[PDB]
Amino acid sequence: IGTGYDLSNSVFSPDGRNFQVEYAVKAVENGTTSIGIKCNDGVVFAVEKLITSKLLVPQKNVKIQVVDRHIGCVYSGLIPDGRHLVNRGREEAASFKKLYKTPIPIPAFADRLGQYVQAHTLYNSVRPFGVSTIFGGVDKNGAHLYMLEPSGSYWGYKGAATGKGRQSAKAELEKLVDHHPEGLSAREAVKQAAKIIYLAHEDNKEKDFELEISWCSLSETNGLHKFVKGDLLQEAIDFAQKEIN
Amino acid sequence: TQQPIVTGTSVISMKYDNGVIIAADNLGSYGSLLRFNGVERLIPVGDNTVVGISGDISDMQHIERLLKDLVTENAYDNPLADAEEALEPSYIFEYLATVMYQRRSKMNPLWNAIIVAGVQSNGDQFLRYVNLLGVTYSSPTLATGFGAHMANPLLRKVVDRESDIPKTTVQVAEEAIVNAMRVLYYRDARSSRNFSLAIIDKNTGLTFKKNLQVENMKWDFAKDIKGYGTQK
Repeated sequence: IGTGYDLSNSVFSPDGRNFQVEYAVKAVENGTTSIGIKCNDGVVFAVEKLITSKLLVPQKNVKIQVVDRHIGCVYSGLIPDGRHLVNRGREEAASFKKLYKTPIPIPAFADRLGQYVQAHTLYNSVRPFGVSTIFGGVDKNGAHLYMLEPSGSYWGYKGAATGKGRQSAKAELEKLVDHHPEGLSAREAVKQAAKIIYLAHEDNKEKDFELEISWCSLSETNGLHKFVKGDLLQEAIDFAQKEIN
Repeated sequence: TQQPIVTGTSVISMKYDNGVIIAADNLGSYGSLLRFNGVERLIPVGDNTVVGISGDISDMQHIERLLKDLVTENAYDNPLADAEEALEPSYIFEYLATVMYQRRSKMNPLWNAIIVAGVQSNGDQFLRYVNLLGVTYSSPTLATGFGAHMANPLLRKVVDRESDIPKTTVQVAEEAIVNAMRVLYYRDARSSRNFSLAIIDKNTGLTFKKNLQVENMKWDFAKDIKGYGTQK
């Protein structure tokens, strides 16, 4: 905005903002669309993985990564910075597993991640994170879905979005709530997750994308995380192709 | 320098043509006191291996946690892991061989006798020993603790060498491990009647049989023993 305050992630402007922290959300916009759909018995993750040319090996590139085995994460923004955060998430989970002999609760997982990101906006020789993480899963407290911003800030969400196609995404997500006050059970939410990424792509109608859907479902995976793969995925593709035309 | 506080005794195992048997009594003996009942030695790891652990139950628990994190480790950063870089018995064994030694070198020995039995995804029978002296060896038949002295000869009839593997079948091998158990039940103090027996096959998959009871019971010869040596 003004001169100064930018350069180091510890300096305040007059306004009560810190330009570096602001600059970190801006960076995620250029990244590739991510959504989360929370459900009464599951969570669904979907992501837009852009293919630069027909040279890419299909289905062999993912931004969906696992933590412990019951927590999904998918990131938008800068890919490798995003990896780093998920690495650390594994460390968080693993440490909890040793001590207490149980899988992390989702609010426990959100707390420790939220601090690690906050630390890296606290010092002068650190850099602010450049990634958002829509993340969540299912635990002994039911389903939860969170979205972690680059500031060190998070909140719960019934349906969440970040990335390039996030205005198309949030708009639809809101629609999802009105039509479904019951919030959609996990099966139909796979197919539906597909249709949102297909819409989000009318602002990303440049190059092709690969639809990768994963889930973690109480009713249909036994509270564990697994990818949606094979014929289940195909059905979700065919529905999305139909309803976009 | 740890000493065993509570201990499991005896895991027996053998090779057969299409896979392996690992078996052990279920007991956590607190020395002379038979303290804990229902303690389970055999932990499935991946789905193509059972690792059995005897020795300190205190060290066992710790090894169980490391084993669970190895499964979790394989999932992490792999698009799939159920046949891509699927977890073999051999990988598990090597991960364990290294840590028992590393700890031995720091003079806080994980006080265990461990048998890793499994089948590879290459069709190869795997059955190997590690212990708390960090000694390793591969052998067609194995047994630990009391059971090394006692029950392992008996299995060595069934398979002496590695060219009688194709002439031994799954019903016959199963029969031999249970007669081996019977004998551990009779003639070993830290052996319970309770036992678990797991068959990992490369074709049948994992069968884990829990809470079997020793049978073919001989005690009816006991009324003819009168006195210690001289007594009418």
